[PDB]
Amino acid sequence: FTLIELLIVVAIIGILAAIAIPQFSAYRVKAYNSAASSDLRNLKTALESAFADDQTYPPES
Amino acid sequence: FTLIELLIVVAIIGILAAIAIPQFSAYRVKAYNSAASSDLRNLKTALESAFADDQTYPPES
Amino acid sequence: FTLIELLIVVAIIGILAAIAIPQFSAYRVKAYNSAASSDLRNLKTALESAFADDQTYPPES
Amino acid sequence: AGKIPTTTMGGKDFTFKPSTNVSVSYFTTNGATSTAGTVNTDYAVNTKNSSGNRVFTSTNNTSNIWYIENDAWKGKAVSDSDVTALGTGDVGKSDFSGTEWKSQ
Amino acid sequence: AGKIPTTTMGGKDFTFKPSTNVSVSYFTTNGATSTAGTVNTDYAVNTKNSSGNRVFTSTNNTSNIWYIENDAWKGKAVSDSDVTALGTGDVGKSDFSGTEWKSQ
Amino acid sequence: AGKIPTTTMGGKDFTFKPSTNVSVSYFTTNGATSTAGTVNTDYAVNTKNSSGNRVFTSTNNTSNIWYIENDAWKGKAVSDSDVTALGTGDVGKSDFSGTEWKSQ
Repeated sequence: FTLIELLIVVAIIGILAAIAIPQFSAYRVKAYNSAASSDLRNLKTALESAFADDQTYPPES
Repeated sequence: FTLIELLIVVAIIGILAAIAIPQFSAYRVKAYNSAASSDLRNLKTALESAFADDQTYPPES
Repeated sequence: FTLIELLIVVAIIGILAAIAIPQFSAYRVKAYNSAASSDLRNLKTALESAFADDQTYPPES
Repeated sequence: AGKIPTTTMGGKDFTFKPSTNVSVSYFTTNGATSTAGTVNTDYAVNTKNSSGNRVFTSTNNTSNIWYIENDAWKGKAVSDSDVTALGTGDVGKSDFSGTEWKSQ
Repeated sequence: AGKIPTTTMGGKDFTFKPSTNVSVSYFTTNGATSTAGTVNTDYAVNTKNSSGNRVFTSTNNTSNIWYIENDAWKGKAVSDSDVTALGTGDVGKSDFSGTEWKSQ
Repeated sequence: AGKIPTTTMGGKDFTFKPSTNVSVSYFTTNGATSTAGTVNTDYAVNTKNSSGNRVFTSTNNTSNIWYIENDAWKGKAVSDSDVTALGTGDVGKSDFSGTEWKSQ
């Protein structure tokens, strides 16, 4: 509308364009880690189930 | 106010009307997908709970 | 874009910044507790296994 | 046939309802036949959000949740033929060759 | 004295290690004395997660696992005095009057 | 050699598949040798998410899951040498001195 109105908008667009976007890197690597430790604690039950069938842990591959 | 003032406003309204609005389509389809995979991983626990009651998965429908 | 548009955004950012974040303290202390009671109920089987080898519970340390 | 079970063979309610906008299809060895003396040893089950580009599926004797992610279908439910779902039969599928994938 | 046994009197390793962040304290009739001719007829043993508001304990001639659950201590281990653990002595305690409880 | 077992010595399928993006490496006394008369008394096994800064490992005669958490490697799998995994040999490792840790 008025030149002064178009001077507040550009003064607010500048504000709302920098709101300290956080580093969402550590908060995701923790999920990837806790998939692998879960997966290992599960894998152990398969190994120690298979031993109590065969008196041996499985052959590799 | 002055004709030159009404020539900057129209020169700024034209600017602030094209600020590269992004395609917010992929950023929403990911949410719809992660509802369905969550829902399936939950549905599996109901199936494999019901088996350990009845020695059978449920009848369909 | 328009000053009124930049008055709804600030009216929504204020909303979506206060959504009653819950106290996730009790819901985590329960996990720490149920690690220790599990660990004790397991430790008991080692003690009462070792007795049925040696006619004695183990020496401390 | 082919839909989420409403009741297990012991007569108890299946205690699970799907999300607001997700299609589900479920298949088992002996269909809908609640004959009080059969045993479904297996299931194959799949889901898609009506608005999603992914259909997700699992079977009885598999770990992981297997997807396809075809960008083509975006407004379908898993009842539609052109979704490449795991229908009746192929219900165990302990292995997958070249069609769907969740591994690396 | 007072810690989880590393070895039983027959010279064999105690084959049990505690969880990532749990304190343990263990007491028996004849302490650490591995004299190859004694018999510990009893034990009293307790655990707490360093970050937990519960200390859990059991003794030789008791069923159940008995807790206290004092919200006060939350960053202590069972080595600390202000935890109300079952120290040396009172090692059987086949009965409990009014201090700790797991029953209804 | 060195990968997750697909089958146990009694000829049965190992009934476990890993997560979507996790590398696994597994080692035992007698390697891949399915000679129908051997006994692997032990295993050493490790996992890492391809995108994770942690490798996790366990062996036959240990409680706990032991990690390293080196921020350096973040896009490796446990097949890579610069991960400090528990290779063939050192398969029991009932004790750990100063390399990896899960205790307090």
